[PDB]
Amino acid sequence: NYNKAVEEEDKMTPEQLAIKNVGKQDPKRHLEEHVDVLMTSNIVQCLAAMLDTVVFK
Amino acid sequence: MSEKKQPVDEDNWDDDNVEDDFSNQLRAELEKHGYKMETS
Amino acid sequence: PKNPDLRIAQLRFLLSLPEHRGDAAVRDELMAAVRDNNMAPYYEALCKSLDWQIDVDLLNKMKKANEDELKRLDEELEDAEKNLGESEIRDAMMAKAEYLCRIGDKEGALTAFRKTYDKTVALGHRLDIVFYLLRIGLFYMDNDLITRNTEKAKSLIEEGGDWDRRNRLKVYQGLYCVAIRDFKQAAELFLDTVSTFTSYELMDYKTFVTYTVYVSMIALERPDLREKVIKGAEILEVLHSLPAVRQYLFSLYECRYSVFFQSLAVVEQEMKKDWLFAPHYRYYVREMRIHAYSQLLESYRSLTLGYMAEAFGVGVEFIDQELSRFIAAGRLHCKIDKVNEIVETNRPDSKNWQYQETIKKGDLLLNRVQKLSRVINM
Amino acid sequence: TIRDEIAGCIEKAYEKILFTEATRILFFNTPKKMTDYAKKRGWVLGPNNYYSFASQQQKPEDTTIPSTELAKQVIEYARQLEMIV
Amino acid sequence: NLPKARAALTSARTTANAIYCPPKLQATLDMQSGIIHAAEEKDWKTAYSYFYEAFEGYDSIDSPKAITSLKYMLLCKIMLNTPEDVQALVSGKLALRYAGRQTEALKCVAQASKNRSLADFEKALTDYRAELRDDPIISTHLAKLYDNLLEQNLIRVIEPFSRVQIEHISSLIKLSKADVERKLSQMILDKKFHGILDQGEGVLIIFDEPPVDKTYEAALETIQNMSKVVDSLYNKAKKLT
Amino acid sequence: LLGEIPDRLQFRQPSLKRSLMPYFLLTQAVRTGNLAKFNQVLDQFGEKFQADGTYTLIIRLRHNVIKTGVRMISLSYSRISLADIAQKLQLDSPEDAEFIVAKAIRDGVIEASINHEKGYVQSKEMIDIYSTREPQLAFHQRISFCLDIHNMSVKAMRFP
Repeated sequence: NYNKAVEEEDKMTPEQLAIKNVGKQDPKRHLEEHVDVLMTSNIVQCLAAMLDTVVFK
Repeated sequence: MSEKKQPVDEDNWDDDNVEDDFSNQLRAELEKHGYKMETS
Repeated sequence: PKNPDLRIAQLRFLLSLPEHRGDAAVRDELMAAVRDNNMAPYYEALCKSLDWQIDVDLLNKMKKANEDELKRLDEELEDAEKNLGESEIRDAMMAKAEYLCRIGDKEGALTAFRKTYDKTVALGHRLDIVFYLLRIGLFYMDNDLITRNTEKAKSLIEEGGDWDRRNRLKVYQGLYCVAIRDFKQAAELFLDTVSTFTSYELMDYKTFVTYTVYVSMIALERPDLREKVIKGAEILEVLHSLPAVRQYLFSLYECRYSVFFQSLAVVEQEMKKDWLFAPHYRYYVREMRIHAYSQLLESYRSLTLGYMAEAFGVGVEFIDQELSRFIAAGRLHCKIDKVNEIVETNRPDSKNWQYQETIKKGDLLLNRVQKLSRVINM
Repeated sequence: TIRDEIAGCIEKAYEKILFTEATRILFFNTPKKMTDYAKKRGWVLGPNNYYSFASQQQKPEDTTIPSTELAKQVIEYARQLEMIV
Repeated sequence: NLPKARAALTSARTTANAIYCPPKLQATLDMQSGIIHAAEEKDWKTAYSYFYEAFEGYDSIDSPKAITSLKYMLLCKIMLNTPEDVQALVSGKLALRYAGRQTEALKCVAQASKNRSLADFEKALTDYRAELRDDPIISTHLAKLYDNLLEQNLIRVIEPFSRVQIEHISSLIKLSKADVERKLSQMILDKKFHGILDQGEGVLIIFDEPPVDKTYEAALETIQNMSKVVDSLYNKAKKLT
Repeated sequence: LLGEIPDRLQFRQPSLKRSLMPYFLLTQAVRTGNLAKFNQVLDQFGEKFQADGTYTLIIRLRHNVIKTGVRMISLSYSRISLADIAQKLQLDSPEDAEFIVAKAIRDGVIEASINHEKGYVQSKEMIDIYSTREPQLAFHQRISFCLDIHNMSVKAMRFP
């Protein structure tokens, strides 16, 4: 839900960056912070799932 | 492109991809499927 | 002022596929020639139907009386422009002179459409143009003119509201949605139903009910299929008047497959003998089958085709190649065992194959921005 | 190059093919080639028939080991997630 | 004749407001609106509500006409089984006014609607057969009941344990393959029943398992992402050339 | 030559149309297993193929279509008998059908078991591909494809 349902509210902003074109005040950067959060969110889940391969054997 | 030897040598068109499968198979079909009524 | 000539287009398809009656279609065509002053309607029918003998002076004194009625409207252009008024002078040279398109060919059409187009201050007169472009494109099978005028009709007339002629547009594009292939928007624009009531351009509303009910058995899903007819008030009384259509509607919900092959042929008879349904009936046949076969195979995980012979009455080798040609085309993926008389369900689309739309459509997507990334720079 | 394909092509996998049915392709009458097949194939030499036992053949599971290498696949996969990072 | 009944009803639409005061027309038209529209099977509660409106307008009129008015409205409560208006009408002071013989048999019919209970419904079916004849449509009223009351007793037997043999569970409904199991096969289609049968060994298996959660939340967002790049393709080709 | 192709008019252009008409109905005869229809396409439309120089495949494409025809039937049915698929694919004889199915197993095309008496072919549904196996193993190539483009975007970003 944070990796999908948050995507559409994040990926509407590039369609909001399309004006079109161009009557709306620019620039605006919506890239952060969800992108890097979901990155680290996998970094939490990948190395915690490595506990299967790390702890065991 | 146009270099090398490149230059040297809804719609119904979209449905025609599926429609041609009707041409070589089972016609449409009404009459035959309508004849199958009294067959058995 | 359409249906009398709009039925000549019905006579064209009545002459087109069946060759049986050439006299019955030419009598009411000549009856439509002796009235309404039709010229080209019997000229393009003169090649399809019999070449008489003689029409000529019988219908030439008409086109002369037409010319007398054409010249008096062409005399009305410089007689009314002698005075001055807003839109009133040149409004007489559109509706009746584009009624001369109904007389013959495109001469009345093309020259009277653009000649009156710039003056009109009201959207109702601009749509009468678009109207008469839709009838000539119904008469002659050319699909060009009826696509462009509707695009011009949506911009100007919809600005803006109207009750009457705007509901006709939703019928036109809906009729265009069934003229070309669109299932979902056909019945969606037909949702207006009796709000359009009956008009010269709406022909018989009971026939308009037949047009929307035949698309509503595919595009309108089974939960919504029974909903629109039963919960819908104004649409329910007109379907109960027809015992043939209402039967097949409820029998579809009753799931009995014995009455389908009979009643579906009755619908196909109307689908065969109606214009603009000739290219579109081929996929319509087995699309109502898979619609009945969708709920079929969803019922049991293991089903014997001999039990299907009961309902089908009696499918043995018929559904053997039939259901096999459904799977090969991607319609209703299923496993039916041969000579073992078992059908297997499946296919669990809730997990595996449903994931594939992500990367597959995302391949050409990301590929398009790979190549176009190497373009910047150079 | 065709003769050695009678053993290779026809199976795997068929159940049982009768004596004279295999002789129809091999022609001759009762050659030592089919006798050499009874040695080479092995497979089976049945009376008036040939058998594929047992069974069809070797009954592949295939293996319960690949669960190991599946954990090996996650090793470099989680490493690629750390390369970005 | 439904179209002829509505045509006679349509002519009454402008007839009620034609004269000065009906004196009773629209109220009678409401009962007539509870006939054709009820034949249309529009809404069970609204048509039953027109009988309540007519019953409010039936006060101080001929008693034989009023004593047969409860024949239609209280037996209309039989078809619905969920009017929710049960206690409103019959327990009010206006509906308790009739002590006559014919309405006393109707008072227990209004109680028979509160009963349901196919053990009792099949019993009183013979006792009320006289009132069953006065039913305007005898089949449809009790067909929608018997078809609905079918699964009412079926959801009782199938509920307690997950999987059941199809031969004995359909022995209480007296048969299997012809209609029941085909109607039960329609229950998966109507979503009222989640499960699957077994034709060979005769064991009905119920599984609610296979959810759809993560998947449609993924691919459907990517289909929208196809509109992000295609719409950006206009920006791409425009700035470059 | 892949054996899996749809109708190619979805790639057609009004300018390319007139030129692809002899090459159009070709693939329309590939989707079907009829010999009389396939050989008639080679006779009439073989003139257009002379300029392309594509005649190398026409001898091996007959073996390609018979694989598409049997894949259409094998995917549509659990069991498929050799005698019923004999004339349906018009192999006309039981003996060459044993040769085709044998080479079909050699190419990994079909999983069908065969019970030889007359004989007949009795197959079964192939499963266990499931979920935990193929998608996550394929995703190793998907992400390795995607994470490289992250570098491709950085490299393209470093030039400006």
